[PDB]
Amino acid sequence: ASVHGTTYELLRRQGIDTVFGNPGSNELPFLKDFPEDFRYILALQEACVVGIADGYAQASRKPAFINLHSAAGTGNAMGALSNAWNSHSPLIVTAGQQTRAMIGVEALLTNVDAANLPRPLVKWSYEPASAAEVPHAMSEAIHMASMAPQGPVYLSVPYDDWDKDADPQSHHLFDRHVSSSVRLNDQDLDILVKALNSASNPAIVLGPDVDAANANADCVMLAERLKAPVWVAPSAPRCPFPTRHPCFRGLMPAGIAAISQLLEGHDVVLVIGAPVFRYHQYDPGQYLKPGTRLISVTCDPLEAARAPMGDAIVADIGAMASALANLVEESSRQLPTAAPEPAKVDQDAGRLHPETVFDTLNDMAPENAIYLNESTSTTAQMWQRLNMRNPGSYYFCAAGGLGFALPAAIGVQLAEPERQVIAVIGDGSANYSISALWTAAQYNIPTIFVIMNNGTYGALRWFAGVLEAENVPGLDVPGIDFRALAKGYGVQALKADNLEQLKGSLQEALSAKGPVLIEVSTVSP
Amino acid sequence: ASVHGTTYELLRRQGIDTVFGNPGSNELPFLKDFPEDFRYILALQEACVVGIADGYAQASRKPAFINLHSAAGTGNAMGALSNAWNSHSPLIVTAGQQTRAMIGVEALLTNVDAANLPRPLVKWSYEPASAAEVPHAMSEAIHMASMAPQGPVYLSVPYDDWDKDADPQSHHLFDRHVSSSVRLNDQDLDILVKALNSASNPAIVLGPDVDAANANADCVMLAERLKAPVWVAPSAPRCPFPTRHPCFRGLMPAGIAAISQLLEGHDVVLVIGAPVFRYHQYDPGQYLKPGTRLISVTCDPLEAARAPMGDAIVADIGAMASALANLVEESSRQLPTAAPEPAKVDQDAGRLHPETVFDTLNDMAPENAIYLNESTSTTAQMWQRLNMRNPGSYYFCAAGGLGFALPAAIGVQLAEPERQVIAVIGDGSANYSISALWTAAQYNIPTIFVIMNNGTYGALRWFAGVLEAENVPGLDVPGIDFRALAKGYGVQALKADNLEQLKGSLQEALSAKGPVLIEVSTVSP
Amino acid sequence: ASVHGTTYELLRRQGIDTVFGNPGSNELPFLKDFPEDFRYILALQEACVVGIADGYAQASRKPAFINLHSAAGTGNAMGALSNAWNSHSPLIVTAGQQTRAMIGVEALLTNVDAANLPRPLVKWSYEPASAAEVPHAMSEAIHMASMAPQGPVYLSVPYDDWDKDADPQSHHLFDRHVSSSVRLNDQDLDILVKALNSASNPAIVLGPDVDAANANADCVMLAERLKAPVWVAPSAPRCPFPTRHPCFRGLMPAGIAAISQLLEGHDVVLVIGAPVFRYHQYDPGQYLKPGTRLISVTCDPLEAARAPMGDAIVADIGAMASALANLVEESSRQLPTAAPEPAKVDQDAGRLHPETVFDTLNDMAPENAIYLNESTSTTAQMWQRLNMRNPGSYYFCAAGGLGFALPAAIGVQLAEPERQVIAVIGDGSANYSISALWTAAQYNIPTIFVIMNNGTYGALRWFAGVLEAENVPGLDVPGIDFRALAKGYGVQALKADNLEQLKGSLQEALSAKGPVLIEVSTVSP
Ligand SMILES: Cc1ncc(C[n+]2csc(CCOP(=O)(O)OP(=O)(O)O)c2C)c(N)n1
Ligand SMILES: Cc1ncc(C[n+]2csc(CCOP(=O)(O)OP(=O)(O)O)c2C)c(N)n1
Ligand SMILES: Cc1ncc(C[n+]2csc(CCOP(=O)(O)OP(=O)(O)O)c2C)c(N)n1
Ligand SMILES: [Ca+2]
Ligand SMILES: [Ca+2]
Ligand SMILES: [Ca+2]
Ligand SMILES: [Ca+2]
Ligand SMILES: [Ca+2]
Ligand SMILES: [Ca+2]
Ligand SMILES: [Ca+2]
Ligand SMILES: [Cl-]
Ligand SMILES: [Cl-]
Ligand SMILES: [Cl-]
Ligand code: NA
Ligand code: NA
Ligand code: NA
Repeated sequence: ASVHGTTYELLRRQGIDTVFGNPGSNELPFLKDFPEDFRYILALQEACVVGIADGYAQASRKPAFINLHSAAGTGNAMGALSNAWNSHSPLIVTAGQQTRAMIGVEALLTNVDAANLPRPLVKWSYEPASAAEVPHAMSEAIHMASMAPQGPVYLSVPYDDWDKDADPQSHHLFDRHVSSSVRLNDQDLDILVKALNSASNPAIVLGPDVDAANANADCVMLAERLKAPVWVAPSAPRCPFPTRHPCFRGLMPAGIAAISQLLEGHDVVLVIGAPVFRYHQYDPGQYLKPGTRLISVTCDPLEAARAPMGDAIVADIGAMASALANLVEESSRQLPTAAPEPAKVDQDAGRLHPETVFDTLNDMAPENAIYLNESTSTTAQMWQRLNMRNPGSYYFCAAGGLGFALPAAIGVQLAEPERQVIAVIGDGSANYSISALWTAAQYNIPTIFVIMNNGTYGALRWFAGVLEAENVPGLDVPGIDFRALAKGYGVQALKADNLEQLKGSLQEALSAKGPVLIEVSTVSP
Repeated sequence: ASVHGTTYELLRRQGIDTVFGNPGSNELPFLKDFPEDFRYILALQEACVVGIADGYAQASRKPAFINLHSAAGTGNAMGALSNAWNSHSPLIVTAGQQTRAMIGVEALLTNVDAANLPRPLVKWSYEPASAAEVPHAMSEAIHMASMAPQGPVYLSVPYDDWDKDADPQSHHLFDRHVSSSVRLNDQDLDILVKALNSASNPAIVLGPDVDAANANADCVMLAERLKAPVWVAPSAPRCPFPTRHPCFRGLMPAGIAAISQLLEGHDVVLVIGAPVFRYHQYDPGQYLKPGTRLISVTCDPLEAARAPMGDAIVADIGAMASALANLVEESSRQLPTAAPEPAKVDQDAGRLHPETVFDTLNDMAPENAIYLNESTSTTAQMWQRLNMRNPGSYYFCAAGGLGFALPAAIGVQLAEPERQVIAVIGDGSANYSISALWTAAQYNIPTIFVIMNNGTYGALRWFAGVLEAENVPGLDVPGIDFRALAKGYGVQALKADNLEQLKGSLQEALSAKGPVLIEVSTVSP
Repeated sequence: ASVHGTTYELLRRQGIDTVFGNPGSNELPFLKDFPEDFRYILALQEACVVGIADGYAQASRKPAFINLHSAAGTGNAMGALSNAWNSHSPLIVTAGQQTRAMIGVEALLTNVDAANLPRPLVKWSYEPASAAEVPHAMSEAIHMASMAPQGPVYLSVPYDDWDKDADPQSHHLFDRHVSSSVRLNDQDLDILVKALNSASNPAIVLGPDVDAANANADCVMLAERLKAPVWVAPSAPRCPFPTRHPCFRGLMPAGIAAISQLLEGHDVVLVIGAPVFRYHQYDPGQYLKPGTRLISVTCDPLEAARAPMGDAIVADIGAMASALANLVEESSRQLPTAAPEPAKVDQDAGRLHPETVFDTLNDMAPENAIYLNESTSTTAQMWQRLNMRNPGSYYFCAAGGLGFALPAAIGVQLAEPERQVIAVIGDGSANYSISALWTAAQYNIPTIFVIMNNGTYGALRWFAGVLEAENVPGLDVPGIDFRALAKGYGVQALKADNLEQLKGSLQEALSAKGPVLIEVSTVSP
């Protein structure tokens, strides 16, 4: 067998059937004779290729396979890899290299020092020392991306390798199963359960790896048994809990002092599936107040090591959430009462307040909608105003890197064809990966893109205002016609300058058979 | 003085007055109180920011300064850095880091292991160990980018550093001058000159560092004295010689065997300012034929070390070209005769042959036009059909990384406001950095963008056809309306479906007062 | 031809005829059929292998070739590589890798991520992508080590490559000549010469690259014409000037404030072949005083970029020293007067003062002796008390890394068989690379090793005393019998407990036909 044949067999035997790509000449010997059982999803720039694969992997809860062109294609994807690293996304990134005979002389399209290029944003990065090694290297890449803590990996392959003979012992790779589905040993788990049962005022904090594990329902059971309030850890890349459940208390502020103040009076704080903590603004103070102790359950040794406080347990989030949910006592305390609905903000017949937009989306969207957020000045409002009952209902760029939501929303919609995806994206953010719209049009992936157009980088302006920073350049982005950009890439486009038009545009988008972009005129910040 | 004040003084004292950027929160303390004598050029995505800075640096022959946001912004620029590395572009890339107090915990927007992120595509990469060190680190970055062989460098700065007190000894940095303007010692230069004077049939090969050095006119004198034919080294990022001078022989094919065959019968081949050689296709054979020896003059030790044949001298291209041009004898051989004009290809009243497009551009464009090429299947035609008399008249992505020409054409036009820039870009290539159009519109930088629309990745299809590679996915890019994309970003747009319309569109574009995009319907390959 | 045959031919054609090594199984296919015209120098640990090669390369002024075993052997050499980096030593370090078929599975003796292992202490680090590429990679390694600024490089080779067929085009590598023998262009050199001619009170500072270039005699002519005092730059790895010439002023103190004070009143300070500056102690103050400006000539862009003050020129030290020495005017100022001889320190009939040891070495050693220093608390005394008239007469660990002088002294003695090498090494320093003594015994390389035994890490104790640092552990090294260690490795050994015995021991050592170790009882600090 050829390296090509053997590698596609390994991929299908390991459950991979889709290649997200932007092709090039070093990759043609891989992509030729493309197997009939595989599908190729083209995007026009590599940040888009990786963003689409990333949303697809996060929503499908399985690895996604990517093929890019040498150094320049890999390099165009590195901002996307920064997000994938922080969201633990299992991405197998492959890139074609020059023929082995011309690497030394550095022919055009040589990826120099290739394994170093994507570092430090990958778990594993490698170029094989021979063609026959390629299937083994691919196997090692698949398992490195898929084992906890999941994350992106990188494999560089010289283009002449694909047609060479494969090692006949490569078949032992095809059906390997690798498990990291582990939980704390019985004795120490009994100790943890006793600490939770004994707490007078426990609190629970959940992060993105809960939603990645589909541990959401077990976390609901855990919170109900402990009669405990539940927050989402700051800078949240995913939504790990039903946002109108009585225990839910919302998104934590991303500040040291704000979080210790929030947790004051809670004797035991159980954090599951989050870093401790993804702070953002510098809000110095106590990490925890006297009387509070913290216990973190994380799938990632790096998270356990870097936490500035608390104990930690490194284990699988699905297995730990299920064990805790089923082992803890039912507390005799009263169940927390649900937060009230957010108030309607005053809205005239002109430009839309973001609050109005979220309230209208919540009123009209199906109950199993999936949202993506890249509208950076409106995140708090979004979290308060969208009832997200189900797992897999929210995605936000995990490293704060813009250019994620537009392509990711297409990958999520591909992963979840029966759940309407609605991406809410600022006018600034929309540009970073604008060309991803073309992939939605070409494959008829019916994502709805809601562009919040306020003319400025609003979160940055707000932050400049707080700093009393004067004379900062580059904060305004006037003069972009998003309906024309959508037309440019073949996507139906609508505009909403007021609430009447927003309602009508949403009704039309929701009944459409393809992707739709709605440009919404929102109030200046 | 503050680190902020001291660093802007160092920048202006070292000739830097423009910041190319896409801003973020880690950068606000740098960008605040932005000095009145500086200008900020915003672009909407970081590949565009760096591409614009890169064209500006290459055309101005001086370093360009860039400011990006942490890891995600740096990562979005890494494909652009792959080109900048291969073109020796002097780029000072700065990125903001989290406040020093939250780096350890990996707060959101921490650039982890920051100096490793852009490697291996930078000459130098660093994050200072203290705020007071920032001006010294910036000084070291400026000189590392600017010394031969020039190239991109990277500096990561924690956002809290800018407001701290600067080291009072930082003033010694402000006026430092560093020279790499060197040439081979007299004795060995005399030996080289004697070898050239003695050659029976010399040939000259010139690469991009000739145009970077503005050594073009000296190379003309050298070729006239030696009565030698002149080729441009393969995969050419720049044009180093007047393309209708009698000695000119065109772009070399990027193949080992093709080049040795081309050079057969030439006893001494003098290569100046090029790698030996930037081959592309794998065309195995002899590196040189018997009877040919090669001498390379390069500014880059890495080029001298990796050449598979020939002697080499590592020195400044400007100084060596001037010395050789002035020291060699006038040969009694006959001057080479000019190549004939290329023939007119048959053209009907329908879609345009690329040859027709280049002939029409050559007929109408000013004699001091500057061209950029990212129309990958038409490069040979372009080189044959455009008379480029002057230095600085051609740019092509030096690493083959698409997404260069559209933003670079804006930077070149900014650098050369009295030379009309015309970027010829394929419909595939146009998407990678499409949002750069907005910067042309906003700052009214009057670049003309000619989009060659044939609906496909034509160079890849052609290469697949040569490989007899069947069933390759992802080669077609139908359904893009480039006039709508131009409208989206505020750029006047025209379409040319036939020659009459191409002529009219060019006449209108050439008389326009702002940027213009022309979508040209070209023949399918 | 085989890769083995082709690679040894490339080595001999490039002037390499000696392999310094400690062998292993990954290297056996390289070392088998070892050519009759080559010689192999074994050392018992890899810090010793590299130290011996390093002294040999520095003294011979040509590259040295090293062969080590995989990761563990490379790793044992990395302290030695830290020194080689700072001394610009041209070392070609090769290490054997596992067979290509077992790299992926990480068999025992796989060098994982091999090219990253020696970074950041090498100029170039690589593992070839195929066996046929090995000769080209070796060629690129040879030129990278040998081009200015010279330095160590690293090549990892899978053991199965050596027996494979070589590329038939590899012969073009054999005779390549690469020159970096360059100097500043005429116009700017004329400007520099005029600045020197015009100076009222110039000073000259010389570093190790002067001695590496054998530019010492040209620097003498330059100093005589300018009638200028000459200092050696701080932390000196080599001696660049005759130490009893009338212009000589000694080793500069390694402190910022001390150096600006020393240079006060000098209007132009010309630094040649040194970093600006290799400070050591933290002695904050002005980098230069008002009235002093600095001009650095360096072969190393990194040195020019990082200097905190002055102008710089990046060029070959040999070519620049020769041009300056021959172009400057003879000043009418009076020639500097020679420093007086150092005084005799009072010495009783007991333990030796280091001053007594150096005075006695100076009295008895031949005028063309070569000294090495790794007696860290006595460096100033050594520089004052040894008349070193000739180039290549002094070596000190360029990164301050102990374990250099003992092996390096053996390599220097191998390079200079007619100059008596005398290594003066502290009792602490002697242990780091003690096993190197065996190589001197086995090959009868007649180095003399003078062990200064004061029982303590004296420089560290002194520094602790200055810091008023109490209760520092680990400063004493009692209970080492260096005559027994010398006997252990086959080297004749002598002891000197007083001056009578020191004189007798030196007389015996100087007349010996093999290596000799003298253990000298020196005064406690
Ligand atoms: C790749 C990248 N570049 C720059 C930034 C810095 N940044 C954070 S928020 C923001 C503005 C986003 O503007 P927009 O999408 O319009 O939303 P708004 O803040 O107006 O709600 C920017 C530029 C970033 N996070 N990522
Ligand atoms: C960043 C990047 N991604 C992918 C490629 C691979 N590639 C080389 S040429 C090419 C097609 C360019 O198509 P187009 O601009 O339409 O020009 P044409 O070949 O049709 O003349 C592609 C995708 C590349 N060189 N750079
Ligand atoms: C490899 C290495 N380890 C540790 C040190 C730290 N160090 C510098 S000087 C010194 C002591 C040297 O003692 P010795 O050789 O006896 O000379 P003395 O200071 O007594 O003159 C030490 C341990 C070093 N420079 N290099
Ligand atoms: Ca409602
Ligand atoms: Ca906005
Ligand atoms: Ca990297
Ligand atoms: Ca014409
Ligand atoms: Ca095309
Ligand atoms: Ca004496
Ligand atoms: Ca000692
Ligand atoms: Cl157990
Ligand atoms: Cl000279
Ligand atoms: Cl000159
Ligand atoms: Na190479
Ligand atoms: Na950390
Ligand atoms: Na492996």
